[PDB]
Amino acid sequence: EVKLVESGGGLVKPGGSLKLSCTASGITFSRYIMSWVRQIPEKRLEWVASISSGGITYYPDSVKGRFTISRDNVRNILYLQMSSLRSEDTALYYCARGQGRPYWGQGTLVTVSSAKTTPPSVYPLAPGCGDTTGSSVTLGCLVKGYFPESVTVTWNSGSLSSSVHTFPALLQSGLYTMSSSVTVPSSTWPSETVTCSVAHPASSTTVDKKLEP
Amino acid sequence: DIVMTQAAFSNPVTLGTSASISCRSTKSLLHSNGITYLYWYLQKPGQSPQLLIYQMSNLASGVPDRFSSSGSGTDFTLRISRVEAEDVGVYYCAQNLELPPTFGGGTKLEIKRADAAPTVSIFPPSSEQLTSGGASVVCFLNNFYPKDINVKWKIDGSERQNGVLNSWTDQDSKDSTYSMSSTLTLTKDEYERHNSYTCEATHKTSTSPIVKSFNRNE
Ligand SMILES: O=C(O)CCCC(=O)Nc1ccc(/C=C/c2ccccc2)cc1
Repeated sequence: EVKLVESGGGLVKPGGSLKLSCTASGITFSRYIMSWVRQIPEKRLEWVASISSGGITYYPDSVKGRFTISRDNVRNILYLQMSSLRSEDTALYYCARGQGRPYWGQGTLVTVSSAKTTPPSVYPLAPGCGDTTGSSVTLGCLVKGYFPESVTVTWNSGSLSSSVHTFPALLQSGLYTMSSSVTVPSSTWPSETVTCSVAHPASSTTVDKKLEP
Repeated sequence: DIVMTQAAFSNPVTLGTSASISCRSTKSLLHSNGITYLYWYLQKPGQSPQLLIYQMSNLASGVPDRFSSSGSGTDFTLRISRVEAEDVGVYYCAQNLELPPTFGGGTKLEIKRADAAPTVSIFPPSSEQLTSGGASVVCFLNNFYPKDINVKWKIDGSERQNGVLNSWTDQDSKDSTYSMSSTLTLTKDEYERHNSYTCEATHKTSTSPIVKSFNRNE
């Protein structure tokens, strides 16, 4: 099996420092040019740093002097030490074996902010106008007031992606709001349970709502 | 640096037909070892970038043989035979010939399908929200095609724009439609001073809008 796994991400104050790590199964870092690259909301990937097999290090002038890439050849660990962090360094960071057939991990999120990790409020979206609802029923959950991204909304342990829609989060005076809808036949619900499960790993919170008529 | 250039958008493709995405590089990616160090990856919302092809023509793991890539050292094309709904996303070319690593700006693949009106659903503020003095009224406008749509809010029959925020999905990986959430957020006090709330959706499908509504005192 072959995979890279980044770790270390989280919230850091402007001007602060943070160190990311990357481990691997099946890739021996010392043999390769290993890199870090980051993904910022609007943009294609951005290169952050590389280290050759011989230990020579390479940086774009955008981070040179602030970021340091290193490798522990023996334990097979790749590191990115970041200092003097700026809001613009906010990104998902990936380690990569870019030569040949490129490999990269799932990424680790670094958020540079003076704001505080805040859990969501979760509100059920169930029909309530008149007591009529069609052949198929649309239900939802409104996930309000959380920071940072992201949240995951899972319907019935994922069994229902029965037209699940996940709407992108919108920022509003410091906090995020998103929503998620699901559509089921009216024969199924409310005669059977539909639950939205909202995970916010950053605030160590999960909230489940059973939607009710 | 080796600059990789690709268009933001491609011709919309009907399911079951071919798509072609072009890219080019300022320097030949053909190495003296005879390998061309072009790779392609796919980005979809909610998941990690996925490698498709590497060394110009070699399929990566898990990638079906409807994907192929060809080119010279400087001009390349990714082809998808028999496009499927799940292929929608943004396709990037990039080079791994030399440092610095460089990447193309991505080309969005858009699927062409039959027109579909939106399914419109309206929801009053949950009691739970009102208990904290907030009032969000939510309208989903779901599974429509094509992507252009407009939403309008009426409170006691009178247009309301302020306090409305909209969010749009990317094209659905199952049915190639688009969806929208529209939320009208008000204080609990202003919510409770009005009775009729309405969502109305205008879409090329119909010259008349789909309107959904409730009366708060019910
Ligand atoms: O062998 C040489 O001299 C050249 C090697 C240059 C190299 O490593 N390039 C290189 C470095 C990093 C990447 C990373 C790509 C990537 C793509 C998607 C997600 C995350 C990472 C891709 C390419």
